[PDB]
Amino acid sequence: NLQNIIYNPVIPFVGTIPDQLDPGTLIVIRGHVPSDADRFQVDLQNGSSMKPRADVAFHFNPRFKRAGCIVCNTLINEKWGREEITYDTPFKREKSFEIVIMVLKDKFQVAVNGKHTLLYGHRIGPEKIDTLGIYGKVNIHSIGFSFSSDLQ
Ligand code: NA
Repeated sequence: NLQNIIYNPVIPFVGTIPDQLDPGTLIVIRGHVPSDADRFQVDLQNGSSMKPRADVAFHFNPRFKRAGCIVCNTLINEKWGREEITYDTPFKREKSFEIVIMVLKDKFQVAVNGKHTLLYGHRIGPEKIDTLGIYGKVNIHSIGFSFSSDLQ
């Protein structure tokens, strides 16, 4: 089962991820998109500073204008790289969602609402990730984690 759970956080949320992001690690984020949303993002970061801004290994950015999309990217030394855009977005204003990010050796895999959504190859070594940030127009119900070290 998921552990290290956070309930109903204030957004923006910035929290230390409780263990290393080894292959098989799961980050599970349940929430809903508010009626007025333009975009939100989930960022897996190397550090927590907002200024100068911490590197973002994996930026997962649902956008809601027109037909919507999900933009993924990486921020290194305050510069964004090439966007990878997934156009068939499952997210909808006023609807709840579950995001499951799984770390693999060479990429992240993301499923939304129980269906595979996208892959994103590592551009920063995942061992450098220590922080989860959630920003923008989104209402988070819970955040939970699964690590290979979890006891039960
Ligand atoms: Na940003």
